[PDB]
Amino acid sequence: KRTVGVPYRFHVTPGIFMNSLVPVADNSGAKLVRVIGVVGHYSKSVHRRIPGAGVGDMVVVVVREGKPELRKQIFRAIVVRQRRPYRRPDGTWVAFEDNAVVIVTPEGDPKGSEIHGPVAMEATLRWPTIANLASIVV
Amino acid sequence: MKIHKCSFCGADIPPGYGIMYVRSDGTVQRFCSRKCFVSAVKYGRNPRKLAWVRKK
Amino acid sequence: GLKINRPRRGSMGVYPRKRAADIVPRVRTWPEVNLGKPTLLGFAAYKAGMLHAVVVDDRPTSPLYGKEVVKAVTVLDAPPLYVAAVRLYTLDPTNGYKVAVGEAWVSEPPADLRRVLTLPEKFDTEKQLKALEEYRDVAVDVRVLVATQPRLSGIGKKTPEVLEIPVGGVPSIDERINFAISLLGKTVSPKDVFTPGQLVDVIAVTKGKGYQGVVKRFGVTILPRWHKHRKGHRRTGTIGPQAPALMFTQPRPGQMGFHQRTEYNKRILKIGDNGAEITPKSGFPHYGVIKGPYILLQGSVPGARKRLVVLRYPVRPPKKAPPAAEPQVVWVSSQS
RNA sequence: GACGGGGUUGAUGGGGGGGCGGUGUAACCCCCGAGGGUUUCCCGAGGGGAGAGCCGGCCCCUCCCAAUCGCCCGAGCGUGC
RNA sequence: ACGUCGUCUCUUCCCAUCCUGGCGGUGCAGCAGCCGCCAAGGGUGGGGCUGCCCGCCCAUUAAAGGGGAACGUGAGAUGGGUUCAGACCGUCGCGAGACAGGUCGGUCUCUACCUGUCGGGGGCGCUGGCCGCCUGAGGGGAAGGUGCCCUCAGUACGAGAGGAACGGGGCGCCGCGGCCUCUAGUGUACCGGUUGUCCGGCAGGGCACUGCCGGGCAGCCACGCCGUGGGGGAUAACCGCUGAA
RNA sequence: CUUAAGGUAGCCAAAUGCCUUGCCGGGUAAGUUCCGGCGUGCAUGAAUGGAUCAACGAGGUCCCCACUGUCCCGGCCCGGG
RNA sequence: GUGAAGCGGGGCGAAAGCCCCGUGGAGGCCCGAAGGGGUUCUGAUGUGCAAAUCGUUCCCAUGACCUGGGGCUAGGGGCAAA
Ligand SMILES: [Mg+2]
Ligand SMILES: [Mg+2]
Ligand SMILES: [Mg+2]
Ligand SMILES: [Mg+2]
Ligand SMILES: [Mg+2]
Ligand SMILES: [Mg+2]
Ligand SMILES: [Mg+2]
Ligand SMILES: [Mg+2]
Ligand SMILES: [Mg+2]
Ligand SMILES: [Mg+2]
Ligand SMILES: [Mg+2]
Ligand SMILES: [Mg+2]
Ligand SMILES: [Mg+2]
Ligand SMILES: [Mg+2]
Ligand SMILES: [Mg+2]
Ligand SMILES: [Mg+2]
Ligand SMILES: [Mg+2]
Ligand SMILES: [Mg+2]
Ligand SMILES: [Mg+2]
Ligand SMILES: [Mg+2]
Ligand SMILES: [Mg+2]
Ligand SMILES: [Mg+2]
Ligand SMILES: [Mg+2]
Ligand SMILES: [Mg+2]
Ligand SMILES: [Mg+2]
Ligand SMILES: [Mg+2]
Ligand SMILES: [Mg+2]
Ligand SMILES: [Mg+2]
Ligand SMILES: [Mg+2]
Ligand SMILES: [Mg+2]
Ligand SMILES: [Mg+2]
Ligand SMILES: [Zn+2]
Repeated sequence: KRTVGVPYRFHVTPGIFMNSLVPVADNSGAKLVRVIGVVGHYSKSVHRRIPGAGVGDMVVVVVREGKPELRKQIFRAIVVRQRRPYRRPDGTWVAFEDNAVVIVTPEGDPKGSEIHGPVAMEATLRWPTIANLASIVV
Repeated sequence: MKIHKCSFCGADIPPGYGIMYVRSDGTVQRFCSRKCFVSAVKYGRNPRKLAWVRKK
Repeated sequence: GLKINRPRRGSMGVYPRKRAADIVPRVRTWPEVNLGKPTLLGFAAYKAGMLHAVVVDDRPTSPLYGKEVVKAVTVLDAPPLYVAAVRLYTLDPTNGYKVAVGEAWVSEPPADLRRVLTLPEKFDTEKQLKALEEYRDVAVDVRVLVATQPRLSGIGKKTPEVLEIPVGGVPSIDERINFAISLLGKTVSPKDVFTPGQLVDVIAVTKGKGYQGVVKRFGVTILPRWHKHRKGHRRTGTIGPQAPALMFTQPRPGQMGFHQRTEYNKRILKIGDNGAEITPKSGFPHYGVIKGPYILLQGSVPGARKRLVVLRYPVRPPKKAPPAAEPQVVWVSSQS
């Protein structure tokens, strides 16, 4: 059975939303993607509210710039960096320079073989496969 | 209960204050206040050129 | 009905949202607790301000167990209470109403109490205790009338507050009545009522915000594409169908704020004795300084920065009991 | 409107002192200053040191000033079942 | 002379129930599915296309139910369509003209009298006046709703493939009620920088409607933090015990 | 037969195509609109002007980048009411 | 602001001819004040400032241009870039 992440997902302020343009942090071929959905129990919203995702969340993306074969296909990605500041459960406030996602399978397996740049711990702790490829964890 | 120093002004940051900022290359910085954070990042000021940093 | 489903804007459980009749909370429910000895079931203090403390998590199942977590805390300036009277209660046989059957007062009430009570020059406690004892067989509740001592707080005002606090902790009404009699004219410190680490309920009147619009009072949405709408945008479009007419569930502008609210299960972090250890070097903003005992609460409390807050034993406590040891507060933000 | 606190047995608002804080280093003084001219005791954007300066619809202390003088409301009685 | 479609905003009601609770049947092994019954407390969302309603589609989701309220709601909005006067096309007409065929443009008046609703005040009454503290007839409430992960367990079931449940632990999302310690926003209190001009220059200042730019206390505020439960009874659909006629 | 002749060059689901959200491509995750094609075109067509867009447009429409309080989702502030 | 015809110099050239720079100052030319007009917000107003206004955003702005005074055309008639 595949390695278990943490059973908890503390509240995070969402940084990316529907129709956001987010660069990719890996070498899977995609360069830029458009966010078109959020997956999981936290994805349900109310009237007029646009769903959002924070670090560690899984979203549905469409490849906009990248390899010609990969373009216009629908994938799943994990948010690993977020410009929107957010407060960890121990009261620590965090902010990154840039937004970024990692393209993964629906089960959480990364597409590319290497992740560029730093990765939020909440991404690493919820998805152990992402932890195995992240060189820097903050 | 580990006390960090501001990346801009050099002051000590008591727990529960300021933000920890991650640069795009993976370097982690801590800023005691929005004043230091906009000075270091948004405006790119030199801490040696500011009197209030030197006289801190 | 609606074109798109969504919950109603704001609660109707707080209808009517009128100004509270009293600036002091009037607690309706008091729990039945078994502490192995007689004790007051509550306490009253003044809200001083908020800080944040580094607290070591003590929940073994929590994902932050062992770690240090920053939590927002509320400081309550809690000078001791003065017991002035002991009131006995009984059940009315005709309807089952709880009715006061008499009371006994301390012989020499303090001079501050004369600012709110038309008292005689000298009470006679022995007759009143004697007359009270005839109702010992029909007594069902005993409460003490306490008066706050605001001169010992950071507010420094002189007019005190008076409220009944029941005696509990043991099932024996007879044993309860003796303990209440033993407190006449004495004082009760917060440590006598509570132990640090336990959960309490807080009841207080919230901060007044005056007359407010429907967008703030009920959380109704501003009209989308706001500039397009004639006659304003900080409003609901329609105020009802043709039938029924203007209902009581329609959001309207009115008083916001100054209401009595109750909040459950706030953990006591610390019950200190000297206020200098917790007061900031600048003083509490808009309050002052704490010189006597204080209570440290985890989280927020209703009311403004001088309101009198009532702490009681919880009525809806959680299933799993919180840990027996006192919580470890590593550091408070008012300290250096 | 109301509500709450104080009203001289008083710290209720102001003044003065202190605390904490915001900005960012005032005036004066000393050094440097690209280059020019009364050649070098002059002009000169500007830089450094010491000093910060200004300010607070916040907290403490202190009766120095003002919470005064005053103006009103208010039950009281009979009757029968 | 009752303002003509749709949409926005906001409130409530029905149940002929889409999910959430309970129960049964099955051509119900498990995973799933289909069918019926009780049940209206809560939920029922975000987008693309079209003026739409409707309908189709996209990625999610526990599910993304349907209806009534003067086809709820224009003295609340909007004005895309329809459905005035201008104009073009096709068709019809000798002609002026016509088309519920298409197309482009085309004034949305009113200081709220009464009632209602929401909040705020004054008086009288409460069997002489008053002060303080209580009770609780009744009234309001959704104050909560609902998901996910680990374990159970790769276990039960099964030829395999595949693949549960109860119970235990952890956390969210939506709603509600609070709060301002942190972070964010603002902050025409305040401090600094600087442009043009005027006050003879420096200093200090007026004006450029804070001249503009940067920071920013308090206060407010959310994008931040805190709280937000189980139980009892009688019951529905029904499942049983004893038990005669 | 025909009221004489029987729509040529062209152009099209057109501001002209009812059926019709026509059929095929492009564009979007998803396109009743739009663009390029196809044309026994209800009911296109030649000074009744056909085709035709260089320049010009307060003409009508579709798309891309930039930008943003349009919106997610509201908050604070200033002057006048 | 642009820079038509016309006019000078330079370079290349087998002659022809080509290229580059300058001068020149045309146009129902362009941007844009005054002036004229009247598009948007379907803004404000809508018992108005006003029985047609105001803000904002806009169009033209050397000409079929804007404007004063005087004059002519009159009702089944005038006048009409309609
Ligand atoms: Mg709220
Ligand atoms: Mg309008
Ligand atoms: Mg009418
Ligand atoms: Mg039924
Ligand atoms: Mg009608
Ligand atoms: Mg209607
Ligand atoms: Mg109307
Ligand atoms: Mg109406
Ligand atoms: Mg229209
Ligand atoms: Mg029409
Ligand atoms: Mg004809
Ligand atoms: Mg039209
Ligand atoms: Mg009105
Ligand atoms: Mg009125
Ligand atoms: Mg500013
Ligand atoms: Mg000067
Ligand atoms: Mg002047
Ligand atoms: Mg000015
Ligand atoms: Mg042909
Ligand atoms: Mg053509
Ligand atoms: Mg078309
Ligand atoms: Mg055709
Ligand atoms: Mg023809
Ligand atoms: Mg024609
Ligand atoms: Mg024809
Ligand atoms: Mg033609
Ligand atoms: Mg011109
Ligand atoms: Mg219009
Ligand atoms: Mg208008
Ligand atoms: Mg008006
Ligand atoms: Mg022009
Ligand atoms: Zn700093």
